[PDB]
Amino acid sequence: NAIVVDGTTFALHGAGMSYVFHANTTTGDLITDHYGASVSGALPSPPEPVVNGWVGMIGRTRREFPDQGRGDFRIPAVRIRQTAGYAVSDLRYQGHEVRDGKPGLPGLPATFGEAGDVTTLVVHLYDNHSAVAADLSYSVFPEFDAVVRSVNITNKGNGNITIEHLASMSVDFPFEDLDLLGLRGDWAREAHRMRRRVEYGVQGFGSSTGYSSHLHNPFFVLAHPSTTESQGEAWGFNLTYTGSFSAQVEKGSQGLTRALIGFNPDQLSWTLGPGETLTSPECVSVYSSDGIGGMSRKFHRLYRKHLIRSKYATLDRPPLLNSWEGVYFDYNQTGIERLARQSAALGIRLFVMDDGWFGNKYPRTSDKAGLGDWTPNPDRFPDGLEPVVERITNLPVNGTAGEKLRFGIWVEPEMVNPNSSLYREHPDWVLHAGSYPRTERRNQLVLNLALPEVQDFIIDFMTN
Amino acid sequence: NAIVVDGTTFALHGAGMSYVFHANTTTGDLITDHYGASVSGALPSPPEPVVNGWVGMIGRTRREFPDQGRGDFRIPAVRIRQTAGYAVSDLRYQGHEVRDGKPGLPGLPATFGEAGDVTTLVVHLYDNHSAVAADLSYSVFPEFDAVVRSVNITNKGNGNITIEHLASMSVDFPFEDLDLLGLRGDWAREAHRMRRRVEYGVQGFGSSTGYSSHLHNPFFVLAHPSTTESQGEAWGFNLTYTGSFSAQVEKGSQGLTRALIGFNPDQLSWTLGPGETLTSPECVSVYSSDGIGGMSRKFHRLYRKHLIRSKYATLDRPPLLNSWEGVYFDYNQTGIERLARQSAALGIRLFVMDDGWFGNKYPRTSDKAGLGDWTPNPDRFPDGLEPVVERITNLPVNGTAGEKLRFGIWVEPEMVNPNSSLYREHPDWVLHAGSYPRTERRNQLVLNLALPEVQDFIIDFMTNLLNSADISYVKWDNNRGMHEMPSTRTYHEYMLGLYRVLDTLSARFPDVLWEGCASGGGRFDAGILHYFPQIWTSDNTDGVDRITIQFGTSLAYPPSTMGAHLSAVPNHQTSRTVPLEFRAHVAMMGGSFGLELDPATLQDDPEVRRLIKLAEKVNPLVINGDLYRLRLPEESQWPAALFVAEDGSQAVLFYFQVGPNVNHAAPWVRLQGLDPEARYTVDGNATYKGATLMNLGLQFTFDSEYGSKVVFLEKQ
Amino acid sequence: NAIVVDGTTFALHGAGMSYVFHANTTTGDLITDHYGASVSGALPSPPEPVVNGWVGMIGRTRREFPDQGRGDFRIPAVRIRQTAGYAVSDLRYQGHEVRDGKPGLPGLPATFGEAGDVTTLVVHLYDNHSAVAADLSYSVFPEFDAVVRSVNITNKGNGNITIEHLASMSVDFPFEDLDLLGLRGDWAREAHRMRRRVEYGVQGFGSSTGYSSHLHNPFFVLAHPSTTESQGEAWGFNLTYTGSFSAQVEKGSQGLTRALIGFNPDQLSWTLGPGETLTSPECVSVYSSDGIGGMSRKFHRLYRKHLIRSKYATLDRPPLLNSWEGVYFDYNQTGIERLARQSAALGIRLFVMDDGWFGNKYPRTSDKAGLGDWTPNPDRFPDGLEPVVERITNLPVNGTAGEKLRFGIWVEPEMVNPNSSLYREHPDWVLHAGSYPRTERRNQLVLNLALPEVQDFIIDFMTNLLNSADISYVKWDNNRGMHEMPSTRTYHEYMLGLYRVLDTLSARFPDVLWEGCASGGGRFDAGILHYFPQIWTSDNTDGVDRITIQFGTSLAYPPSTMGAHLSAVPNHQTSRTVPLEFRAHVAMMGGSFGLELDPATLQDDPEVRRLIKLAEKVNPLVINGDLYRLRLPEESQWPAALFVAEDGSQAVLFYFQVGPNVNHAAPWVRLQGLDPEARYTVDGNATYKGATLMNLGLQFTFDSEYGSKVVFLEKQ
Repeated sequence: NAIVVDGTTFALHGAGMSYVFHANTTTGDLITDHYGASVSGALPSPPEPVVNGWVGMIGRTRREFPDQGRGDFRIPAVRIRQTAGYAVSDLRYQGHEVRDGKPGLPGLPATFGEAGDVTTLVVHLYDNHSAVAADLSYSVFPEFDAVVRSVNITNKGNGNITIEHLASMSVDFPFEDLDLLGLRGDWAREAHRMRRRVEYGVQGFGSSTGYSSHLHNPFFVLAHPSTTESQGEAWGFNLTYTGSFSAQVEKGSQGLTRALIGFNPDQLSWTLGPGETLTSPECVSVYSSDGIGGMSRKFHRLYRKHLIRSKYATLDRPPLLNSWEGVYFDYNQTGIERLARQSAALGIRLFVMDDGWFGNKYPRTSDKAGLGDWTPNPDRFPDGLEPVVERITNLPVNGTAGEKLRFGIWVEPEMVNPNSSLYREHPDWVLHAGSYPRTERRNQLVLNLALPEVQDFIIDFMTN
Repeated sequence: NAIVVDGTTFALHGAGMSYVFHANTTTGDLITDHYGASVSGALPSPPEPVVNGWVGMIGRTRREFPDQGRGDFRIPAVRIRQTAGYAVSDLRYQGHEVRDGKPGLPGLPATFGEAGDVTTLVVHLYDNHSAVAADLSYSVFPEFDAVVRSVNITNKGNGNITIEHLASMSVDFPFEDLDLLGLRGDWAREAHRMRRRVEYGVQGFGSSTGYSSHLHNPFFVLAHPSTTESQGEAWGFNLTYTGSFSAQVEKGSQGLTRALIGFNPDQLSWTLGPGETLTSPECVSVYSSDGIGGMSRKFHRLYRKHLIRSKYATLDRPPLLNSWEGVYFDYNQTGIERLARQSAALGIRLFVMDDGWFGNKYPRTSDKAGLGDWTPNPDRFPDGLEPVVERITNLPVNGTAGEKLRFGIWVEPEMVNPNSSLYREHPDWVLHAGSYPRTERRNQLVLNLALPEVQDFIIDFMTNLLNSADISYVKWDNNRGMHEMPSTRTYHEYMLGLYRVLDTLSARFPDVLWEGCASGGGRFDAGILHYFPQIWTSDNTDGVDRITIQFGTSLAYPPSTMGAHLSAVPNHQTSRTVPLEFRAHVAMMGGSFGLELDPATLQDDPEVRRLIKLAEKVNPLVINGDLYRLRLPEESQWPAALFVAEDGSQAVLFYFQVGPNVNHAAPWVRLQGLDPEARYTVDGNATYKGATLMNLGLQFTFDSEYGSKVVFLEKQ
Repeated sequence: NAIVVDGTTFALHGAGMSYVFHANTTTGDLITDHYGASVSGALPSPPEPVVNGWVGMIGRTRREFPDQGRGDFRIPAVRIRQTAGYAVSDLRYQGHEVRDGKPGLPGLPATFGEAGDVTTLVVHLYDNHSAVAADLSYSVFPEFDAVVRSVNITNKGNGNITIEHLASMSVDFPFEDLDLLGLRGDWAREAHRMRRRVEYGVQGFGSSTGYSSHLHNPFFVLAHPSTTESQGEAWGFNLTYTGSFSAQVEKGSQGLTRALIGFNPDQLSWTLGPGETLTSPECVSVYSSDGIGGMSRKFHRLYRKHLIRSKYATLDRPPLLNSWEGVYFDYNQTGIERLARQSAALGIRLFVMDDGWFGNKYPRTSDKAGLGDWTPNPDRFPDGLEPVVERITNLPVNGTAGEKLRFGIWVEPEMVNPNSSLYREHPDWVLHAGSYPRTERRNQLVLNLALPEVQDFIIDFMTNLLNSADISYVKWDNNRGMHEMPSTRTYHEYMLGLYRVLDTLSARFPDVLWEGCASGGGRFDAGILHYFPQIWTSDNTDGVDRITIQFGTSLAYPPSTMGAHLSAVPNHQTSRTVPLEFRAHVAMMGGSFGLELDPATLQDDPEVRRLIKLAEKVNPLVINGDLYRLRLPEESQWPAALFVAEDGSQAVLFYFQVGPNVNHAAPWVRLQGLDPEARYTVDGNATYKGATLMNLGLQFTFDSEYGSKVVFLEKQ
């Protein structure tokens, strides 16, 4: 009974959390009632607002999947360019289904769990004027007060449509005072905490780097100004995605706050042909009445049991020695085993050989060549890699009675130096735009993992 | 020597401002060196920054026209989807031209000036790989420390391109703590000052109504945290545009701050065919070292001298009576004449007949019909409008000897009710997207001013209206936003159409006083001030709230621009009751003072006639003076403002007490902008030296819930 | 004409300051009209307040010398228990005298000047019912916008009166937002800047130690919330006293703010028999409209010209080597000359022998014995102290060609070890309360300076010591506070005693360079500075913590007044390691630069010889220059100070980076105090206009954990 449907009302209940919305049977829109501590039974309904000026009733209600261009001037969760050129969208509730468990997300990483741990509600919207569908997914992990949201867009028409913006999650908050928290930084100073009051207008952060990046993390918290690590209410939002992203919080003119996280709309022009679907990454979201740290502890438990799928999620990690900062590029077979012996002598159980072991015709003796040529450097490893790894994995570890050293290695599979064999063979494998200069960073270009040729190259040399 | 070019270094020099950038002849990019107080001679160049991680050298420099997709991860000023489908851009410096004066802007309002007042630099950029050119315009009005910028994207290729984003202005600030001021509100509470600290990431605001809107004004100030109304450094930015807009301040990872204003990207997908050009609206930028108020005063003088082109920019506005809150929709000929007679007996020099006069088959007797049919309603005006305007304009004005009453009229041309004749004939004239429901707000739809047909419909019925009777005033209203649109292109084509209309009609009738309006200040922007010398500030006519609204609006726009009416109590929007003199003193800070009530409801005629003469006495100083916001309503319950003649001969002080002040000391209000060593006679009595009035001040006490004083200063 | 009298109105005018008050002809009380920027001519009079509740008129007025017990519930400036048992006081205005120049202060240090620089106004009050006279002095130094106040209470009646509280200065401020600033700390962390909003109620600080102390300095600034180092208005108050003090700022119920400083009332129960007088220490006040920095600069010049009376006030201080941190107690004759030889060979001009040279039967070989037996230890100096000092003052100084070393001694005359000859003979000489345990701190007791036997003992051992050898520098230390006192009167009597000793000794030896010390900045007040030109700023000699310590101290006292020594690393108080050039640069912002470390432990003899030369180059600008704190160490990790020569012709910029700044932009440091239209050469290379250096500034990057730069500017 983690999800309760009553007519057009939908309630997601957790141990200490409730998420309640409903379908407006006149307009068809999804309206949010409550997202916060547990409620149950009848809910007080908000007295209807008095409308004056330009902001009509759609601009005064809390909306689950808001569009722009029909009266709402607040930042939208979806923008769609219709085949006929309009950037209008009238998505109306059609029906829903609740299922125990949680289905997979096509091509994307996502939380998972069995019927006892998570329940899922899928809500279907349809725009009859343009033949576009949406599917909004809601998953409760009741033990962790987590709601996981994602949305599908389907083109059901005969022409192309373009998704110009699509948030994974869009919550509208009531008129309250809110603080916004996030992580900001750059190389060598990631994830510095930041905390600002939410103001009228837009505030947020995102990444344009193609990756979630050093600059802002795809994560933010809204909380009351008096919320600390152990007291007060907090709402966390996490996007399960490694690409670019946008996170926007906006206090509208009427005082309701909209929070939305997902794709970066500036790096999302997703043409959908007839029948095609675009799936958004999921956004995990957590409520806590026990401080910001209460919310963190819920994320940590959820991720370790329902996101991190490796068998090492709950296992002890072996103390390792990485050779990067101790030796940098300057080594060969001889130094790598000096390092490995001295590691085993100290009780270290895993030895990692970092950058600088690979390349042949253009060897990795610096920042400047070799990425792409993933065989050992013969100048540095005369008899290859495996004689060395076998000596290395035969060292006994000090103070262990039994155990042998384990061996690890460093790769950068998505990159390539212009100064490499790979780039000379396959210069069209790299990200580039026509004849625009192929700008470098640390003397490297990025491989195009949208190309199936590049993905199989990566899968094969890693497997080999 | 206001613009100075050495090598690739361009310097724009105002009186107490300087703007310096240069082209990097290795990358082709334009790099900002300085925007602030005056520099001259050689400038220190920054030591080269060490590069580590993903942020390359392009992410560490101050740029003037930054693109994204070649290494800079910060917000861009421009985004172009090229014909082949990339969103890459590499606009490299090509050359430049300096000329004295300022070219016009095609199809848009812009500041204007002559060779002495303004000098202009155009910088040419070109993208070799995609065949796209960008031309960046910089104009200096050195007297006002103002820098006016605008940009052109011309497609020189052979396929189409799409401008997905184009900022009018784009400045990169060095690493320093900054504060962002904006004006936010909604209907009946526009232009509320907000001040927040600039944080790593993005903050800003914009508009998606299709107009500049009540929600955010297209205006913002960057200031040091310590900057006040009279101390420290402020940088202002104002977009000269009545459409949607986007304003963004981003403190990037490296600590430099990017500020940019222009089109709302989300309502800008502008296809450029081979040989087509997109022209951004101008953004006006002001620097001050004398606080936020110094910044405002330069804006005010600039707009009054180089933007408001109407002959009324410096002329005084007649005290008027608007009929809306006194009578609403329930009237006919009989009542309008009643309001006009009582108007002239009180000394009012202009009578405005608001909503409710038009429509025939579908009369404008309510919110629900007649918008579109712009002929007088025969039920209410049986012999037409011209004989009533005739009898109204023969009424003599009390206490005047000679002058007769003038007549003005309300219109809302861009709108139509479905229950009207125009809509029944031309239902395709409205904004709409295919078969989607045509959503109403206050029962009306918006006409598509991108269609030349709709433009000429408006131009023609207004030309015919203004020639059909003795009309010397038009209030041009606009009571909703755009919802569904036939294409993203229509957002900005509507505005190009509206500007053709406003340009024709205001040039054609230069002797009409035109007042803009949009449920109040829903279109309160420099774009409308170019054609209209004044704008209805807000539908909130409550004395207490008009102090916050008028103070906030004056952050960007001159008090000469602000319409303000003494209204009836209890107030129809707040239900608050404020004494009559308080209410009047607040309205006298607007450039156009007036009454908006039934004069039958006011019973002290000598007091009202006494307040109207006071309004006429202070109106010249409000129109032509410099404003000093001595005390802000945000900071205290004793707001005060000072209007100083441009030449220092005279001043008027408005001083209010909002809350009651029970059993407590009153503050001292200290003036500014006077001559320290001059003598000033305060209200015909005592005589104080400027330094005394500025360093000690005056103290006022009240024993009332609301109090107010208008005090005059004459130099000697 | 700094002082103008018109009736019962008294105006003190400075360059940009005015202080105005009047005697009320009805109540006899002195009412404050204005303290701030210049006023002249007629002043506005505040409208009379409406009185309801318990606070009558006397509670709504700005009072110059307020009493409690007749209707004013705000904190009083004076409390007198009268002979008959009342604590009532009705001191009314009787008359006044104006006098050019400034009269001395009996037994207390005070600012000085002659008739051209300073004028004094004395206002005589009298209580008829109890026969008590009060005499309020006001002195203007017009060039420095400085008002100096003090008060005298004289008993004219037949019985005793007891003064229970007596402020040197009491000002009532009008209703307005105020911030309070002061310096708070402890041993090894003196003079940390704190800033707090003034609330309703009392806030302040003081000292209970019997000395002004490390915990709070007898100094505070009232400023507007928006006031910074370079903009806005600030009022400064500095008590010229080395004993205990109390500073209280009270925002009263009605909104007016009372600031007052003076004696600590809990250590002031001063019985006055018939005819006797109690004089308060002077309080210096400075108004500035150019920010808090502008106030400091006026304090610095005022104290350099009109308070520091030693001939070294504007002389340059010889680089010195102090033996303390290098050797502590473990040394004798041979170590002292190995130290002096090695010192001379580095270019050092003065060698100071610190703690550990004295005592005979109980020698000073540690913390635990000998203070009081002020003859050289014969174990350590077997031939006497004069053969050692003669050999030392013939060592020639490296890189000087000519000059011979100077020699200086450490003393701590107010203290005695129980383990000493002195205490065994005269145990009645220390401060104690009957049989109460005589608590030690650092194993010493405090000699009672209120005894004339004690004062003469000190005058004597010091006179005999300074006449035995060629000693031209004395460090006068004091390493604990007061605990048990024989009576409350003894706190103030002690200081009158200490001041007799400092006046006598400093006048008997005007060629000695005297340095105050008290475990560092434990007595860093204008009282000491009158007699000693410099003071040991802090025992914390770590480069990072000293940046904060020196920027805080400079808030009130000139940099020429601060001693700062380059110390060894790891630091003995913080365990921090910081680079040598960074330590040396922090120490050059002090007036008396030196080294406190074993000259062998330093490896780079050229680097420290280069640094000493740099120190002697910057010293004239630190001694005579004007301090501009450009960026505070409390605001960011890039603090920076600029020293501009009196005449504007040279300057030196100290710039620091405290943390590491990894992968981030660096700020720009903008200068101030320059001529905008002049050209300045920076470090002998690039030449810039003043406007550029002030409006755009310079930017430095570093790739270390700590960075520093010392940059010279020459006009033209």
